Amino acid sequence: GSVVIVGRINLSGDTAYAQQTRGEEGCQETSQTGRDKNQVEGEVQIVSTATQTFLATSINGVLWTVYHGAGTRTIASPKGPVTQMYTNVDKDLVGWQAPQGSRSLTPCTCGSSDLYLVTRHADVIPVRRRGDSRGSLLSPRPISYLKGSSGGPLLCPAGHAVGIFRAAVCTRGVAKAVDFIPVESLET
Ligand SMILES: C=C[C@@H]1C[C@]1(NC(=O)[C@@H]1C[C@@H](Oc2nccc3cc(OC)ccc23)CN1C(=O)[C@@H](NC(=O)OC(C)(C)C)C(C)(C)C)C(=O)NS(=O)(=O)C1CC1
Ligand SMILES: [Zn+2]
Repeated sequence: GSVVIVGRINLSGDTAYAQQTRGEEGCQETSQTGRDKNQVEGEVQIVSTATQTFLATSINGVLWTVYHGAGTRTIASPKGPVTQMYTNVDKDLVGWQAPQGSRSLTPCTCGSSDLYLVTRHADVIPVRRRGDSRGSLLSPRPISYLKGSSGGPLLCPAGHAVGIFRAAVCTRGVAKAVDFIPVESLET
């Protein structure tokens, strides 16, 4: 089946919030047909297959997410299932042409090390960047709370895209840091 948009994380106001646009059955039906006519908007989508839910983020006109979420699946669209335009399984990165109605986050030109991770729960978590693909959590979270948030953006103070959340750094059974795909690698 296809990956289906089932919600979004709205980042337009000073406070992020999640919006659900499809329920469980609708998700499963839409995955099977690959036909999705729902209006798209915003930069961060909540996406789901029959068995996994995670995030997708539009940057550079491409809707990006993680391979360990989407596999090589098509995404449901107004015209039926659409094949991936980008697939790098080793980087854990896939992408489709962004849906009409979506907006892309602008890649960060700040070089800021003060980052913010956007989760599927709309928790925007402070993160200190340490390297090209790593930053430390500045507020404690369990691995379990971050699960389902892969594919979500790391933002800089200005709301620019710094990276895509790929994996959590687990130390002594809790989330200590995040591993992310740098926006510089999201080349079209
Ligand atoms: C808590 C949340 C994290 C963000 C989240 N990602 C994970 O669960 C990821 C998935 C898997 O990693 C990787 N797979 C494939 C290729 C990879 C290529 C890489 O690089 C090219 C690096 C990692 C890779 C294991 N993993 C970890 O994060 C693991 N961490 C990990 O591997 O950390 C390293 C990378 C520092 C070793 C962990 C924490 C399970 C032990 C998530 O929410 N997923 S999800 O639930 O949405 C789900 C799609 C449905
Ligand atoms: Zn910036």
